[PDB]
Amino acid sequence: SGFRKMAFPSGKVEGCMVQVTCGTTTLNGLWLDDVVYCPRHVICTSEDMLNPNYEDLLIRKSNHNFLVQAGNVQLRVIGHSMQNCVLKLKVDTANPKTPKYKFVRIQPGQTFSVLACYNGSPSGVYQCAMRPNFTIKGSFLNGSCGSVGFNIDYDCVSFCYMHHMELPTGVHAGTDLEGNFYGPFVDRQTAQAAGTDTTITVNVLAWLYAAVINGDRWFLNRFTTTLNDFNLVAMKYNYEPLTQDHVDILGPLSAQTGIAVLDMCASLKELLQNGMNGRTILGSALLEDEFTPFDVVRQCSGVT
Amino acid sequence: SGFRKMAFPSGKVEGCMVQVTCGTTTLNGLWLDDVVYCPRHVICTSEDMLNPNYEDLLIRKSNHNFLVQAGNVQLRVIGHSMQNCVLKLKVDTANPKTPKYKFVRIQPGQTFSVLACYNGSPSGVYQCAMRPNFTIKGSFLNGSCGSVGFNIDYDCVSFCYMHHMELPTGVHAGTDLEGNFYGPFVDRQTAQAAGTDTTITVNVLAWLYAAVINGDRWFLNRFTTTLNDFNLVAMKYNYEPLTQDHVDILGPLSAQTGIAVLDMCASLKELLQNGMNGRTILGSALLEDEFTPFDVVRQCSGVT
Ligand SMILES: *CC(=O)N1CCCN(Cc2ccccc2C)CC1
Ligand SMILES: *CC(=O)N1CCCN(Cc2ccccc2C)CC1
Repeated sequence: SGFRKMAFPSGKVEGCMVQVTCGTTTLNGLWLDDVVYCPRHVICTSEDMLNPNYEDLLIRKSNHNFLVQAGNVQLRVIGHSMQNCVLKLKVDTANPKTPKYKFVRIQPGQTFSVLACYNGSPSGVYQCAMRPNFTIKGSFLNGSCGSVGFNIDYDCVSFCYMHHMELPTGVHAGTDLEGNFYGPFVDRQTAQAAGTDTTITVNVLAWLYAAVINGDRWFLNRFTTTLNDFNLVAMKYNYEPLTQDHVDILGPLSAQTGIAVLDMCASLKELLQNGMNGRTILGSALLEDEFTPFDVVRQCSGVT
Repeated sequence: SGFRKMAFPSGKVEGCMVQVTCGTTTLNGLWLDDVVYCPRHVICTSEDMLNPNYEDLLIRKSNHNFLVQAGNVQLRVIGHSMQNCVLKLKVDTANPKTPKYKFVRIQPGQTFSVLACYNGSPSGVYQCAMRPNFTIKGSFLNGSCGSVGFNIDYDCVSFCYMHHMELPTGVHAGTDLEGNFYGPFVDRQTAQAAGTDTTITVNVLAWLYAAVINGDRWFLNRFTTTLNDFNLVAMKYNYEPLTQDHVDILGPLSAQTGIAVLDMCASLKELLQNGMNGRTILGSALLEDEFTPFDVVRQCSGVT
C-alpha cells in the first residue's frame, strides 16, 4: 500500500552514459553497441546558438574532435553522422553494458523515467510525462543535455527522450533517439513559447483509481455523467478531452475497483467544480496527471 | 531549472538485490561481500506473525533451508546468525557487484531513496524521508520486505533502511542494516499505532529556498519573525520546532538567495496562517517537507 511517484531502476541506463566533449562544449552521450548518441549542439559555442547552421559547423569537425569518455577510459571515434538533431558517434568498442533496448517515440500523456547526468555521471532519477504541449517538466541544470528518458519492460529499455533545451519559462524540450524534437521546438536560442499545458485527464482518472485502491475515497460521490457532459467540464478546466479509447484503457482499473469509468468521471467533475476543500488525495492537494493507467496497474500489482 | 522529487541512481543497489526463500516465505535480501541481509520474519509463516519467538523458530532452521538466488544462479549458504531483526546469511561467494558502502542509522527528517523489490527483482525507485514518528510513507506491496533505503556519496552507498512492516494505516516501518527498528515498532502482527506525523520544518524552508531559486516567489513577504515567535506558529500547525542548528544548516541557501532564514520563516508563517489561496509552489498545492537542505543544494548545484 501507499502510492509514490516511482521511476524505473536506472542501473541499465547508468551503464550507457558517457561524456562527450567537442572543443570546449561538454554534455552527456548514450553508448549503445558501437554508437554514442548525443545532442548535435555539442559542436556549438553559445556564440553559435543564436542561428547555428549545423551542417556547416559539422564540416569543420573530425572523428578525433569528438572526445568520448566512459568512466576514466577514452573511446576511439571511427565515424560520425548527423541524424536530425542528434550526432551518432561510431566507436571501435561495443558497450559491454548495452542492455536490450529500442528507440520509441512516445505520445503526449505517456510517462517515462529521466536519469539526470553531468559529465556522463548519473546524479538522480525521477518520473516525467510528455506534456500535451510536447514539453516535459524536468529538473535539468547546465551540462544535463544528453540525459535520456526511458521505460523498462522486464529486460528491455525503450529510450524515448534525449534532453536538449530549457525554455525561458523553465520547462524542457528534447528529441526522441532519432533526434526528432517532440513539439515544434528547434535546437536554437530563439523565441519559443510553449502552448497550453492541458491536464492529462485519463492519467488523473487512473490516479483517482490508485487513490480508491489505497483507501483515499472521500471524493467518491453518488453521481454519474456522460463522455459529452464530462468533456464540457474538461474543456472549461483545460483538461484533455476524454475518448472511448481512454475509457477502454481504464477498463482493468474499473474492473478491479468496481467503480464505472463514467462514475469516476463524475467524481473528477465535482473535484474540478468544487476543488479539494483543503483536503488531500494520496498526499497531494491537487490532481496528479503523470501516472498512466499502466503505471497505476504496475505500482498496484508489483511488476519487476 | 525545474525541481523534481529525485532519487539516487539505483544501479549500485540493483547489483546487491537477491531473493531469499525459507520454506514457503520469499522476500528480498541485500548481498554485500559474502553476507546476505534479509528481514528475520523470512523464517515465519503468517501463523507465526501473531507472537513469533524468533530465537526458537531459528533453532529449527539450517544453512540449507535458506535458499538465496542472485538472478538465476543459487548462492551456497555456509552460515547464518540473527542480529536484532535481520538475518545475516554467510555465502561462499563475495558479490562481485558490491559497491563501496556503509550502514548508517539516519535521524528523522533525513531523506533517502528506496529501491522497491519483489523476488530480488527491482521494480521502481522513489525518494523517502524518515518521518518524525519513525515511519516512512513508502509504496510497498506484499513481497517488498527486504527492499532497502540508501544514500549515495560519489561512489559510496550508505544503507539506512530495510523494509519490514506495513502499519494498518498503510504507512511503513523498518530497520537500519543492524536490524534495529526506527521508532517503537516490533516485527509482530499486533496493535501498533503511529505517533503524530509532524511536518519537517527545516525541509519545508529548504524547499521554499528551492522555489525562490527556480522563480516561484509569490509567497515572499515584507515580514520577519524570531525563532521563539515562529515556533509558537510551528506548534499550532504540528510543525517540528526550528532550532539554531536548523538555521545554521539553511545558511548556504540563505547566502545563495540573499533571503535571511528568519525572513523565510516569516514567509512560512504567513503560508501556514493563510494557506496557498489556491496557488502552487514548484507544482505543489501543499508544503513539501521531504527535501533536506542538502537535497536542495544538490539538485540546485548538480552533484554526481
Ligand atoms: C542542457 C545543457 O547541457 N545545456 C544547457 C542548455 C542548452 N545549451 C545549448 C542551447 C542554448 C540555448 C538554446 C538551445 C540550446 C541547445 C547549453 C548546454
Ligand atoms: C513486506 C513483505 O514482503 N511482506 C508483507 C508485510 C510483512 N509480512 C510479515 C508481517 C506481517 C504482519 C506483521 C509483521 C510482519 C513482519 C509478510 C511479508
